[PDB]
Amino acid sequence: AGYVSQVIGPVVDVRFDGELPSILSSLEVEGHSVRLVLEVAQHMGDNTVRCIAMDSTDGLVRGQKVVDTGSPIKVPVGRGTLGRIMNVIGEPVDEQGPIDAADIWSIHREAPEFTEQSTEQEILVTGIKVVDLLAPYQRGGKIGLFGGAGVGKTVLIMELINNVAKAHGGFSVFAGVGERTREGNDLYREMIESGVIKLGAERGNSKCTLVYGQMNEPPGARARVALTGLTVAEYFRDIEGQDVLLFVDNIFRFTQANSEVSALLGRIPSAVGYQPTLATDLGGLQERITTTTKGSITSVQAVYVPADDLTDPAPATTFAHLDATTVLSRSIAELGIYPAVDPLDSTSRMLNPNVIGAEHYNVARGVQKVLQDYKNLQDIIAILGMDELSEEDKLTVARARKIQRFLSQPFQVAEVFTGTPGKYVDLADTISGFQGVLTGKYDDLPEMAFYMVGDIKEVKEKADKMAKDIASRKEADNKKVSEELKDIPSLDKLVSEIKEVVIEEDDGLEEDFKAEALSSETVVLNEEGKSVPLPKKN
Amino acid sequence: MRYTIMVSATASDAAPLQFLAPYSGCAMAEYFRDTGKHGLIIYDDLSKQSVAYRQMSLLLRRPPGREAFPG
Amino acid sequence: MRYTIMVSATASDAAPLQFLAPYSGCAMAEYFRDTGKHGLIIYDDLSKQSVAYRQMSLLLRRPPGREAFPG
Amino acid sequence: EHASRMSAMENSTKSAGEMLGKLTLDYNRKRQATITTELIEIIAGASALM
Repeated sequence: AGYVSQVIGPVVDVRFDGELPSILSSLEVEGHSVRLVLEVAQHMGDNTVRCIAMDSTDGLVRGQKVVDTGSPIKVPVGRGTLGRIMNVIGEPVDEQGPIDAADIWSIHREAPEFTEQSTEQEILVTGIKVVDLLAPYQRGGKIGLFGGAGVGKTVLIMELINNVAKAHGGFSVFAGVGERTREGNDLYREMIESGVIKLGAERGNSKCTLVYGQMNEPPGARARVALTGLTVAEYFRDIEGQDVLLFVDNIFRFTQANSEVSALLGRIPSAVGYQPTLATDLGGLQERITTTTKGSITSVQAVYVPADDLTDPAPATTFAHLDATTVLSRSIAELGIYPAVDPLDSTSRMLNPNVIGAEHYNVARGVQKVLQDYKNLQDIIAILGMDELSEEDKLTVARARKIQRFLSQPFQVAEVFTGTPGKYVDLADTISGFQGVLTGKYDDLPEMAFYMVGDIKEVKEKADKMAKDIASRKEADNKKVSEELKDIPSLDKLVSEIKEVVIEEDDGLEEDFKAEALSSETVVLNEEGKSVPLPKKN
Repeated sequence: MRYTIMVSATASDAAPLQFLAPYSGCAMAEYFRDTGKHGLIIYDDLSKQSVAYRQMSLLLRRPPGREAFPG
Repeated sequence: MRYTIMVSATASDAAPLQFLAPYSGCAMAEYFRDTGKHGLIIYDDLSKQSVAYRQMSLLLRRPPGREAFPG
Repeated sequence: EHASRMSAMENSTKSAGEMLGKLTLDYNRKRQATITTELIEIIAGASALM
């Protein structure tokens, strides 16, 4: 009912002789290589709408028919999306059939209004000790994850998915906003490997819906894929009544994508370079993540800080919405502590005694003060000597050295390659455990007693095994037989056991090759449209 | 809340509503100023009303000045 | 050169050719990717391809963003 | 003397870290203002043609 009038990059003008589609409505370009969905951005006047494409616009002709769907982009939602991968417009890209839709929901939505909000401000127990104690998660809050590579971020993602599905019975959505396809495939196969995504007939027992808008997609597709993950999460909140987890992977890439679609629609950029609507384009996403009266959505958003500058407007606008940070550190991970949460740079708004109580608040502030007190004398130990200062200073060294161990915890999705069984730790057990180490009831137990264990009745069994291990050492000796002729042969024997592989100097490359003949003449279309040589006169 | 009016244009709301909400609350508190009573008004994050007004101005294509603000 | 293709859009070439040289070289190397073999593509000075694309887009009067670049 | 110098260069790195942090914050302000002012120049140049 409408036809393409302008194609300028990813930005398509469509003309409607009848009535116009609404802003944010979805339009299908009828007749194309792939499914080309446009989203109406503005009404330009003269019966033209201005749209932003969700796929490539190369191959688009002015006058191509465009069908208005009468609604915004509509995605399949429900339990049938679990363990599937969707793109922004709802198509399955995991190549495992269609998506069993419970409903087909519009991705564009107003935030849950004032009467629906929760005034309670309670804590989301996650089963991770360092996360539950020092930087708790608000049920319905937004949590910034300052991880990276090699700090065990993906294991923490899959464990929040696992522990929230195990404890509270809620499902998870992962919105891969603008992620590389190698990283997205790595996370997919690592979720299949860890059992939070199951393929085939066991597909219903998956805990996670992946919504992937990749980095090679146009800016309109990366700018809207977080809303698709939000819609999948809002179905579980509003219909299933669950405590959902949403993972917006790199909220900065959401910001950068919306900045690109604001630049492409010809809007004047605001401060440093961002979209003029940066606070509202971010708040439109973040205000739909809340606690309703039905359930909640808790959002764990990875935050990239642009030039290591926290006063840049994209992290300064994001940090207004965040309720907790969990900074994952490389220096924590190079002490073998997993999860690699920095126990001192992670913050939470939920850490005050009016929401968690004075018991939990004072235990957390004591633990944080003890680790801080150890932290600002390590330039006094390494300079002047280990046993140089007082015994009370070395008492805080030993207590913080064993609390710094005690924050580590074995993870249930990590047991398929580490062997050590993962241990969910409850909140009251975490409080009662760290209070005991803080007063000094465990000053006699070793420092390796507090390592990769669930709660306080496991550090005792760890030390019990370590002191049964004293009596298991006199069972044998240590020796290495046959100093020069156990299995170490002559080097000619070692080169005469390696097998020669086949190398050929015909490299081939003509295996299933067409070998068309390319014309050197330039071939154009005449006015009838047939392939004709160039008319040889200017 | 027996004595408080609570005007809210939250982060999801349109930037015209966030630009206008301190003026709405000021008109509500000027009722108490104008009839002899005393009012207290708290504009929480007037730095966000300025950002909403900057959004409105750059979407109206007015020339940005310092930091991008309309002048 | 028994294994190397060279795709060379030099400085005297037009800006659309410098824009399209990495895409054309990637199309030549995707032959080896797609038919089982292994490729190594080297886009030397993707900075200059970026400058050429910025040239074409400012001359087509697309709206400029940061430093002059398109969206 | 050596221990007094060890305590004197302890305060010097403290001072050269707090001065560095102030200077890094002010550099971040100048970086943001540079990008904004060059962008406003480019937009004003383009809007005077279209």
